[PDB]
Amino acid sequence: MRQCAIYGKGGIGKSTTTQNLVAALAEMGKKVMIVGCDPKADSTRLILHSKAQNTIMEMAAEAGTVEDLELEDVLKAGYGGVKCVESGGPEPGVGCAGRGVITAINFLEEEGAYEDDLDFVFYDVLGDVVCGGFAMPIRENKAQEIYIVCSGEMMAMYAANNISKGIVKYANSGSVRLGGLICNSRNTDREDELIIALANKLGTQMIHFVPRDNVVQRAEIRRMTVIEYDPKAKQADEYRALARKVVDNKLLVIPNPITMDELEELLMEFGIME
Amino acid sequence: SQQVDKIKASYPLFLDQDYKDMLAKKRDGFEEKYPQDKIDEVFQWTTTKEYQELNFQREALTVNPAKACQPLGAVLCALGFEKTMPYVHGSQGCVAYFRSYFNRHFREPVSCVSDSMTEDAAVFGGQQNMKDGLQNCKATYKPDMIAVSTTCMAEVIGDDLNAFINNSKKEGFIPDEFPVPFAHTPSFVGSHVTGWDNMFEGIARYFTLKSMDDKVVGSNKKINIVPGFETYLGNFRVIKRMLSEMGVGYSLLSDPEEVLDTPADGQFRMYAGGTTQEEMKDAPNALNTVLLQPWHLEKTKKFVEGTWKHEVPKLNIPMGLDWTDEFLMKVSEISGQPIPASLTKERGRLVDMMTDSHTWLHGKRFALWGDPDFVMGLVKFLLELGCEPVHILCHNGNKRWKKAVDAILAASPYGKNATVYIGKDLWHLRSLVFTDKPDFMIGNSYGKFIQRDTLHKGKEFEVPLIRIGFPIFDRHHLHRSTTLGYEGAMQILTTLVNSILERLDEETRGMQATDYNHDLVR
Amino acid sequence: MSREEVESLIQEVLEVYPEKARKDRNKHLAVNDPAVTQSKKCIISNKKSQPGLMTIRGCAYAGSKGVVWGPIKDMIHISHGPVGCGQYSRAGRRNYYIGTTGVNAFVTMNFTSDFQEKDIVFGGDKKLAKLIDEVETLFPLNKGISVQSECPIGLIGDDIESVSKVKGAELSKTIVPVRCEGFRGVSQSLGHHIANDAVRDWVLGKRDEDTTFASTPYDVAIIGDYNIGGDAWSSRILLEEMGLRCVAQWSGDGSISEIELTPKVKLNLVHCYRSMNYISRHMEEKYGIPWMEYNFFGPTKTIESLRAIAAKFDESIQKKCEEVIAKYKPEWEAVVAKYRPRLEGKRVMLYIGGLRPRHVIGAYEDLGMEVVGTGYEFAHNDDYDRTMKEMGDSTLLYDDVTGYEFEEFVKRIKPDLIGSGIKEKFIFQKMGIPFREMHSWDYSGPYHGFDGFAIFARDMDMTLNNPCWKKLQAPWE
Amino acid sequence: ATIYFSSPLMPHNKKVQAVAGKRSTLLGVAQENGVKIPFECQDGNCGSCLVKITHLDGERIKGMLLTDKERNVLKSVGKLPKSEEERAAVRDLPPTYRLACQTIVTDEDLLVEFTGEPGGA
Ligand SMILES: Nc1ncnc2c1ncn2[C@@H]1O[C@H](COP(=O)(O)OP(=O)(O)O)[C@@H](O)[C@H]1O
Ligand code: ICS
Ligand code: CLF
Ligand code: SF4
Ligand code: FES
Ligand SMILES: [Fe+3]
Ligand SMILES: [Mg+2]
Repeated sequence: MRQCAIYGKGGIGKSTTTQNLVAALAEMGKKVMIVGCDPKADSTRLILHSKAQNTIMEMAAEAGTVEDLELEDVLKAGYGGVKCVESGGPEPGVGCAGRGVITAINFLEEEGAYEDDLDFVFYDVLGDVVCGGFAMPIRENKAQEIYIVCSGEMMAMYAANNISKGIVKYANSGSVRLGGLICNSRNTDREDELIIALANKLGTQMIHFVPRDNVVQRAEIRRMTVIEYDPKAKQADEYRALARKVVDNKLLVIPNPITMDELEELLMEFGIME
Repeated sequence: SQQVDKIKASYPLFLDQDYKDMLAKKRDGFEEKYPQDKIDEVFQWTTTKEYQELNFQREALTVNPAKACQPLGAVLCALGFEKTMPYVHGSQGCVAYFRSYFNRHFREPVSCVSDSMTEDAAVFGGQQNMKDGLQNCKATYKPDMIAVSTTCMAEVIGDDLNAFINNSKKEGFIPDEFPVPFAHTPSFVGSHVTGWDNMFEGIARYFTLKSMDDKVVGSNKKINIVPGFETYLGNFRVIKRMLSEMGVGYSLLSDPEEVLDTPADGQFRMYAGGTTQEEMKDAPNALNTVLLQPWHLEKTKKFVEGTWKHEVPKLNIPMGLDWTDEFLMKVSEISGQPIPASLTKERGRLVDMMTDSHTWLHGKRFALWGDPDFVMGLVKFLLELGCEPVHILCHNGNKRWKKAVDAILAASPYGKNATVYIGKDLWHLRSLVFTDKPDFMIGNSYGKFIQRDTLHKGKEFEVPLIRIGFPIFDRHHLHRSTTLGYEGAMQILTTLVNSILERLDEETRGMQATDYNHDLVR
Repeated sequence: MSREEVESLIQEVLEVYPEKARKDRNKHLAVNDPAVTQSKKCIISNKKSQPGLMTIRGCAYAGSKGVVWGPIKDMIHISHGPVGCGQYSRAGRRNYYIGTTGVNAFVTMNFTSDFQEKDIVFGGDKKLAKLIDEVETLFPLNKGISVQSECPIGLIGDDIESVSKVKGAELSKTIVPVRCEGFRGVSQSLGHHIANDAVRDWVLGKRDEDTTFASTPYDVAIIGDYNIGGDAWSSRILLEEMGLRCVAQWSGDGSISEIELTPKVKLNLVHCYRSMNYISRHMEEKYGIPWMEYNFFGPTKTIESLRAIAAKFDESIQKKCEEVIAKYKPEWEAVVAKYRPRLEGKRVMLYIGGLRPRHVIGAYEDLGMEVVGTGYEFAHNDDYDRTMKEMGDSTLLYDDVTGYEFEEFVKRIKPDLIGSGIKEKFIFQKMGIPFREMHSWDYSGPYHGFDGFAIFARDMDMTLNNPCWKKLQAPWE
Repeated sequence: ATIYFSSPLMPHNKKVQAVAGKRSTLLGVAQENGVKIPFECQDGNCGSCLVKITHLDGERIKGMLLTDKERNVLKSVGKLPKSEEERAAVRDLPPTYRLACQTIVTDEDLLVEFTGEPGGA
């Protein structure tokens, strides 16, 4: 029944790595929940096999109000084990862009979609800015475990720092804890031990280092996960290993926010920036 | 205290001594009531003529109005169609009040629906309310057409009807072929009759505007009859009978008698009879079109003259002898059908009635009020009977109607002491009948209080009320009476002469005082 | 009985509605379970009516002017706006009173501002001021003026508060501006609340200095009794026979002086909790005046309320209450003995506005009838919690029932008597089912106390066992 | 009706008299009086006009209708506790949070607070 959340900079493979983690978790007899708070409703593309899942708020507005919304109309199980829900987001410049998460999660508890068959519930939240609905899962203690997606790019580290500050601010409110760091790999030198060092100074552990592989694009054309596409692919075994360390991860610590200058010092000492 | 054998209604239970004592104690203790002599003095002051002068100086206060808002007439006109529902795009209170009013008057079920908007539509419009109301009404009550009227608030907010209806029909809410005529019915303009006219014109424009290519006047050899705002089923019945006895093809339009009167046999019919849609679609093929009530049918007059190319005759409402004869003349000249002998016999019966009752009808003074054409018909009939109409009030009469009634009064020597009022209310009538006492008033139930006031001044100053018009609440099934035509003149004469004789009998009943005139034969 | 049949009935009734209307209406029909204390898990109340469903609810103007402010006799009420609103509400409600019309009482007369197109375009403040002046000149005797706003007043944005204050200061008269636009609220409940708030914010505050009144340890104020057909007078004589002193009556035969003197009352007896709970709560909070609910419908409820009422005073009041009970026992015993055998075992469904469905079950049950279905147009959840206990198991409960709905339930249930308003009396009378107007007592009454209980039993025997009900079908059909 | 507009963005709270019951809402009285509250929609769904309403005169509290759209938007921002919802549904009492474009001006003195941010932090 543990609740987890992917936090991180956009475009760092949050949706793809999350979805492959779901595909890995599905096969060993686990029923798992997936919801993405990303304003673009691409967090459930690979599992559901739909062109674009109709998000909660679109069909809530078309149906007049969220009261006239049915759970079955949004709770779609593309695969047998896993169901898929999309929170959605408003039009740009129309109110706060995170209230879709508010409505989605509130409706989810209202209809009790968290009952008697959940092993993991996993959210994909935009971590570029933590505010309003994006900062909400930290706030009401809905997501016990948070995992941060990062790369060697400096904005990924800064976003991870902002996540650390956010969880530190709301540590006393509940059991919201950082379960570890997962880092996707771009074709750049000296990356894995970097994120290992960020975890070391953060007081947290490094979960797994997922590389850049060709099979991912083929899966994108296919619109099925790598494990569903190519279970013998080395990347599929990599995702399976990542999933088994998520399940077998035990330590959940209160992070330590890191200033700008020390981050910059690590960045120059590794030479990622001059 | 209540005896089981003589169970007593509130009157006269509250006349018991203990109840009188408790009421006296309450009044003397906590009501702070003004002294009784002061109350009588103020009553006498209100009776006087200077109070009449103060009353006639009114421009911002209306006391006891004698008119209703347009959507009432809109609903009455809409109810005249077959398998049709009135839909008032406004607040539910309007529809509730219309339904209660018509239930009280006709004592028959009345169907009407609304979208029942709230602050939400007050700030953001009621297009969604239109959509849900239309689709819910169609899915639930299964009508063949929905006639859309509007309340005051929908007109103030500037809510347009055509655009919302088109959007509803476009977004799949209702079938695109479903007839949904509409009309703007602001409540701050005119009265209920104007609302009836607006609804009728809206329906006629919806049905007979886009298909005028193949319409030829006089093709079907038929006459169109528009009755207007009518609350007398007997008027519809006499119109139908008189036209049927004359062998003329007739097309009554917006006729509600079948739905306003249904037999009780164990089942309830929401829909009953009415003018079919084909009849309205075939209306322009008629030879002509007559209007029963011209003075509140001006917009539809313009429509029928400028679109259906019908030479509408200059006919007055068929009340009395002369105007009924003129109506028969016009119908005969249009249709080419001679007047049957039965109509002549009925007219001769009318002349016999007037000869028989002239000895009592002459010289009597009447103050009457109601709708403009009803009022003018009653005035004409009274003038043909040797009566003397003294106070004529029409709350919803314009200057041209006043000029016409002045002209008709100047045509008879019995209209010398007659004065016509427009824009006045029933308080002005109370002042007029107090200062210049007539013999009777002719009006709806709302005047019954005025009589009460007169009874306080004295029996010699009390003037009785005869109930003719709309609405009538304290009498049962009087809506069944007939007013137009020879039969209607018959009924009006009978009622008037019987009321006169009843008043005389009541006055001359004092024992050893006034019973010397209590004649057996009158 | 046959609870399963009831919910299958409501399922088979709700199918015709579209998905939105069906889903919304499914929350407003229920099967009564007397063990339920919080009705919020069984029935949903106080919601907007679905558009185009032939609803029965009124407007806030009806709930304020036609219900609360109207019965007061010594004040003049002005319908600010078009002509229809007051005209359809003129003397349509039988709030009885004592006085002279047009001189010192103005209940059954219509005062309206007579709005026209220019009034809408430019405004009605100056017209309202001139109207107030003309009211003062034509009617010197009246003690005060109330101005009931209608839909156009709120929609065009006139300042009736400012003109009320200015004219009241100028003429030294109490002017109560009340904002009861029909679109405000979903039913008459908001009209009741608005009238209560206006009463609180003007009349109650008008005099706080006065103490010239001589009080007594036995001052009781009637709250929420509108003297419909004389109900409040029967309740008042029953109270005074018990030894108390009734100072204020709200609002049937109600006077502005009684309204102002009400805060000097030892105990408040609220009859209609819904219409006047707000003022009772405000009084209890400010003046510390205890208030409680009493029922005067039927002998059993009357006796229970009288005993509970006497329980709040010394033993002399209790002795007088016992004396009154003993005095009035034989009358209602004889009424019951005469009418119960003709009335035993009959089933009745009810549909009235607020607190009347729950108030009169006792009178029905005393005569041997049982209630199989009931509901409200605008009652909130608290009234439902109050009324769930008073109804038997497996009975029907409905809120804001529609014409099609109510017709289908009456067709399936087939009761012997139905009590509801004028808007359903003739749609049900053509189905061969006896019907009683539960709002105006069908131009009869009163129904309160033992004297009104006699009227109630007589009228119900009269309507139910009538020969006309046996001749609806032709002999050759 | 007196309104007192207060915000960290405004150096001084602004007092101004308003007409109660106007069809224009508190959004209008905010626009005519040079007070800026973020507005981002014309259908009352964005919720960017969320404001804190305080009635200083507790005795003079006016009943009002909490429409379903305002209710649902208050749920969408999250500024609607269960108890406040039940109170508004039963006693017809206003909640502490409102939407500037959907709140009607009532004849009393009111204090309106905002942070200059859209509803939902
Ligand atoms: N293990 C991987 N190997 C190769 N490419 C990857 C891998 N993980 C993510 N990507 C790429 O990163 C991009 C980010 O995808 P997605 O997760 O949908 O967006 P976001 O990261 O903003 O949620 C994808 O286009 C995908 O091709
Ligand atoms: S005030 Fe209300 S509709 Fe409580 S508006 Fe209505 S004279 Fe009814 S059920 Mo007419 S909430 Fe009174 C009522 Fe009940 S007018 Fe009378 S009978 S006990
Ligand atoms: S909901 Fe209530 S009763 Fe209705 S209008 Fe509105 S305040 Fe009044 Fe009177 S005037 Fe006629 S009937 Fe209406 S349409 Fe304009
Ligand atoms: S809180 Fe965050 S998501 Fe909401 S409006 Fe502000 S910046 Fe945008
Ligand atoms: S302006 Fe968007 S909800 Fe008010
Ligand atoms: Fe009938
Ligand atoms: Mg993504």
